[PDB]
Amino acid sequence: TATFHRCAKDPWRLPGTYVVVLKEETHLSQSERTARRLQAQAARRGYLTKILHVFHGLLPGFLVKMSGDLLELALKLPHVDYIEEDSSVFAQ
Amino acid sequence: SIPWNLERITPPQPPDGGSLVEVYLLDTSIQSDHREIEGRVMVTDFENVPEEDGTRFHRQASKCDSHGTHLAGVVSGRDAGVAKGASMRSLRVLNCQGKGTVSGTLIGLEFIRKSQLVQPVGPLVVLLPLAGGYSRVLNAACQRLARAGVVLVTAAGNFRDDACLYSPASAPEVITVGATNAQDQPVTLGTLGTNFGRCVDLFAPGEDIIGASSDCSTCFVSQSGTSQAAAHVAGIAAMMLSAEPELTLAELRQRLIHFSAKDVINEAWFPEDQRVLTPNLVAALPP
Amino acid sequence: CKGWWDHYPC
Repeated sequence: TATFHRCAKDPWRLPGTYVVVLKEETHLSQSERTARRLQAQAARRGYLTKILHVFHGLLPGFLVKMSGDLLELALKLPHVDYIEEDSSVFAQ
Repeated sequence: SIPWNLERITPPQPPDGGSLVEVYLLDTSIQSDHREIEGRVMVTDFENVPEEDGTRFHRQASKCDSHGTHLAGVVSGRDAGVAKGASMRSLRVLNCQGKGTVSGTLIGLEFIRKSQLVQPVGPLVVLLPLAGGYSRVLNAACQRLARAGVVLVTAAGNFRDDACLYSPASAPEVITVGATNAQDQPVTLGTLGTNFGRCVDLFAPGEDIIGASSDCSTCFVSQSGTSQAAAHVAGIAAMMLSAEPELTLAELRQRLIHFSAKDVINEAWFPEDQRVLTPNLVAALPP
Repeated sequence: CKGWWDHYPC
């Protein structure tokens, strides 16, 4: 049931960085463990990953720099609600 | 005489309006020593911005600070601000070219909530004078901050399009603001202009708005856009919440609609199917 | 409003 989402305005997409959003009541300790589990599973497939930020307070989850090749694997992680590719915002 | 926009929001000059409210601004860097906003804006340590496009980019403070300095002035400026008593806190999520990321904006929204939990003050208003494409995560983060009791105000977008295709404009819990001009008509910006549709809550002055210019410590310049319109609504919300601090988000939205000027926009400017969906309201202060 | 000024225009 976890889904992937990317910006519909193709020139505004920022491939290579993903926001992994966990289920509403996921605790910070569980978010950190899930991020470490993704780094380990990715490493077993020969991929480097970098955890840029671990979210807590509004939305549990984390920001990860990695190949989009790992998205099928990442969507199967425990507690995952959905994953969104990063995208641009502009001054109005 | 007075700037047209400040006269327009006055029912047909409060010197310390909005003093109980703190307004967070997620935007470019700001010239915090500009006479219009010095002492009223506190620059947080927060910065999360993408690299500027072009390897030979020159980072000149006067250009980097333009957008955010003008909007801080519209909200609380000594001479030309709406809520002259409101305190502001700035977070840098837009680079020198006015570009940011969804992830940087998310980290900024989290920083605001964390700051509030550590040292609570009065009601908070968060101004997001930015837009990107529809984002599930940005809408979700905005919805969660609003549900936590924080008031969010955003620009409708400057794409002469349906605001529901943009974020955070499309988040229902965020107050989404379109722009109108001195003739109370929707603002044109080059070949585009203000967004419209069912995701817009109301309109506010957004063309030729006098505000602080980062060119010099006493300089002023006119700017246009839905960012300027959203800044007027953030100022009006700070004034309404300072007068009635117990208002819930639903009650505040009701007050904004009640005191708005009604049916002054010519709906012919909007595409045919958007006329019944776009609210014909121009924001104004209560009497 | 339209313009630029080195002081508050009003």
